[PDB]
Amino acid sequence: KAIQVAKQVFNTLTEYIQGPCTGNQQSLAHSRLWDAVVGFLHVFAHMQMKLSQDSSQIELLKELMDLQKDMVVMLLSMLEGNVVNGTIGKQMVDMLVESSNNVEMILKFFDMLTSSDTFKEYDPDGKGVISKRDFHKA
Repeated sequence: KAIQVAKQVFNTLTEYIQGPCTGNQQSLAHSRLWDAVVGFLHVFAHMQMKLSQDSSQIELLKELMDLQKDMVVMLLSMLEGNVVNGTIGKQMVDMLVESSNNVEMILKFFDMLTSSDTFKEYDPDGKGVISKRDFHKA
């Protein structure tokens, strides 16, 4: 429920600016947007890894990934009218600095496509159902 809530909030805050409304952009820059995005990325880094392990709860992983997707889409729509020496970029970069750990974990989880590449070496007929030990071997 909260995932859908914050998703709708992000969608509104994009459509304020998805047509590049400059006063809206400057208000969002001079705000607590980044103190929210840091905690969002913290929980994404932890729970994406923590939840990917268990196959019992995978729909929540999809929902959280879509939430993170719409958040980075907001961060892109912050940069439609992105000036070269832009302040929006600078504040985004301060945000990107203070939570480098979680960025590293998210990128490293996304080191992954690179899981069917290591599949045909021990496949009997290219089926899809190779052994778990063939998988660890591969």
